[PDB]
Amino acid sequence: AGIAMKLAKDREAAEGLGSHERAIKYLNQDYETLRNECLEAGALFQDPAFPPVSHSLGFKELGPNSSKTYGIKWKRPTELLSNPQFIVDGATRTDICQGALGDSWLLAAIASLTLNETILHRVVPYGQSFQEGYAGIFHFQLWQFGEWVDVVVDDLLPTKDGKLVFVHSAQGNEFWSALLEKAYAKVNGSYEALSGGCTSEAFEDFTGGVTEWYDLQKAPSDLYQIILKALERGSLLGCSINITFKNLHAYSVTDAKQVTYQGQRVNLIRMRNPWGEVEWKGPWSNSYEWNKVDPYEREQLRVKMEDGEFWMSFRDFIREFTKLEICNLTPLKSRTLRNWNTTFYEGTWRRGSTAGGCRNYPATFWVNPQFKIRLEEVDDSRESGCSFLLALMQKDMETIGFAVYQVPRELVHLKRDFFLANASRAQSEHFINLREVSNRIRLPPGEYIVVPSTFEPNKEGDFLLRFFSEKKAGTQELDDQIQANLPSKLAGDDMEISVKELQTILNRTNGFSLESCRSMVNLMDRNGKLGLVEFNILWNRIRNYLTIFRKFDLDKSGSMSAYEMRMAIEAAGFKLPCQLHQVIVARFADDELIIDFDNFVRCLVRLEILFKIFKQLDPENTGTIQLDLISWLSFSVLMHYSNIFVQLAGDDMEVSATELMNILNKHPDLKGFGIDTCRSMVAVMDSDTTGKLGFEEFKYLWNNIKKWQGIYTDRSGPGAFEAAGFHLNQHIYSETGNMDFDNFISCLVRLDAMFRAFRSLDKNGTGQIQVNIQEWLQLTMYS
Repeated sequence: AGIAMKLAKDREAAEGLGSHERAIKYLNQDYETLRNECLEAGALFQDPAFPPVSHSLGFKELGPNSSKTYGIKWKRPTELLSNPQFIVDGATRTDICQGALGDSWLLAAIASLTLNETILHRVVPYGQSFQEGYAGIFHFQLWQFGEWVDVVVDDLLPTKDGKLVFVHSAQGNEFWSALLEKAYAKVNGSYEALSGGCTSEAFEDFTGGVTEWYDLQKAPSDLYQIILKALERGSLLGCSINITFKNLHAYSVTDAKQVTYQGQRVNLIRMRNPWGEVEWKGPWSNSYEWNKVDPYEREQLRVKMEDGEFWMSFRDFIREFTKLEICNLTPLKSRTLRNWNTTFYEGTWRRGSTAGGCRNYPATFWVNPQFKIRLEEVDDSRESGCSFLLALMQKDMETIGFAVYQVPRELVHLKRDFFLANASRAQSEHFINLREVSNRIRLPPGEYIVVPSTFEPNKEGDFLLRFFSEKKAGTQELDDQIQANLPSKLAGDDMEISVKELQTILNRTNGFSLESCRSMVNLMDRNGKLGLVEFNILWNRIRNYLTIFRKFDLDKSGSMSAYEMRMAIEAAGFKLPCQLHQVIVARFADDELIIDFDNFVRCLVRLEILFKIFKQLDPENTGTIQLDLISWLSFSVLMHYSNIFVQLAGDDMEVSATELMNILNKHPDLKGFGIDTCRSMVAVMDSDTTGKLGFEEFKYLWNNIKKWQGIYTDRSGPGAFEAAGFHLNQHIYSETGNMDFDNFISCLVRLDAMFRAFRSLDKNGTGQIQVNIQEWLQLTMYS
């Protein structure tokens, strides 16, 4: 909880988890184990997570009451098929068929899956039956925002009259698809969840590929050579007509062919209806044809297929409105045609740091992250190649789009200067209000920079940008290296000595505060007391800093836009990656995305103390550093959807330090609580880097305060610690014996936090964790 249950997915992830080879366990349920726990108990499985109740079916228009949805009676296939087939292929046609109270679109992804065998069990694994090893549980595998997930589900099915009122087989009763959708309907939420899907989306979710598209009649004068070049890579191309020729869902192009016919060109293209009927009144129209002058040679080359021949010519434009292609990731891995080189990058946009907006907001456009593309060899005339597809998905979503500029010669992190100064070469055609926006793009050989984002700023988001090219292309993140430069009336209570309370001396306006205080007190040296001789080395530290905040504070405001911290930080000496800039502002910045001299220096001071550690705990400079539990413990001390009940003004989550100091801090029994505190609790239990806390993560924190609350005073203002969870061995530390609720409760929150951090990281109970500057910066900063 925090960045640490977010540092682990990274380490895992970059180690397979998330791959088709290694899916993720949706809801932490497992098919084999479920299956056996059924097997060894006499029970058919019942899906706890996606219960066959009534909400699963939706929420309005199709969940509760809605006659639409009435009288549904959930049943299993084995409960209506003397001997069910889950799947039994080698099939040619497909008898598939929409929902009878289902929406057709999806039909078409599902059907276009059974033409390729290898693709289909990639989403539908072998091993399953309604006989051999039954039990009442099937699993599937789906692409979701770039990670592959193993989804299970139970064979129950939404029904009426004993007939399935969703997707299904028409004569031939098989049921694989009939459960694919269940599972699909499941990882979204409900079956309305999928009302107004989108075919393309489907497809990418049953393959982990990208879907490019064109307006056929509107087509690029290069459509035929894209059609080709995709086909020679096993891409999934299908074609659609949106409301003699075709008076009549799918049809896909499976092939493509240049024949000589009367001493000219002619380009044919070979289509196919997965549901088998040709119906196309002819073999090459009535017109231009098959058997007619057209030498078998340059005509055997045609005939090679079935259930959906058609061999239509490229005025396959006048018949057919669009054409979506799903180009595959290298793994049909088999020296089947050509490859498709690939690379993906997971990214985010946060308020007041990386969420810049587009170019047309030059004040920010430059804080969006960056990603460099390097195009070397050119395509196999538009002059010289070096082409690629660029696709940018967002994990009532936001308008997104992108644009791509060309590197000056730098073979880091382009500042604002760069973009008010150079021109955009390539960009997405429009910005849009929908999942993933992509375009094909052709550019000379060069090093280009690529900048994704939303249209307006301050819209927070996660995205996956992707690159697929016909020829090898280097790709990487474009960001900065963790950089840090330098690798009197003391009113003493006796001699040398000045404890903290320095918040006296270092004071219109507010100043310092015991936490800045204490951190500056800490840089000092490792009692708690400073003195008058090295409160010199310090003084200037401040005034220097002070000479900074002013540079961005013209308007003597106090304040300072988060957006610009990045450059301040760097004035001061530190150069950190966008991720680190994103932690800075989620912890110190305010709700207007401002930062004042206090929250200013602190973070500047902090960072100063953390390098200094990482610089000590590592002599032989090897990049990493060493923490067993016992150090860690210190060093880590210096107008829709009810879902799931809060009180939250119709805004789903959104608890901020602000909201978190408006509730807690609210009677006799001695309950103050403060922004600072509040702030820091929020970090630690946030693992999103948004500055806020979710329903679950507020739930987990709340049940402790509420349990910690009686925790043990003799109706006044004790290791109530072990008493609570934490049994401690050695120490304790910071009037007489105090600790008050404000401290006690907030103490119990960081000890709990950092203890969980520990485990997460040190998953094999090895007993010591270990991390580079980066994962170490993340953790101590953010808190």
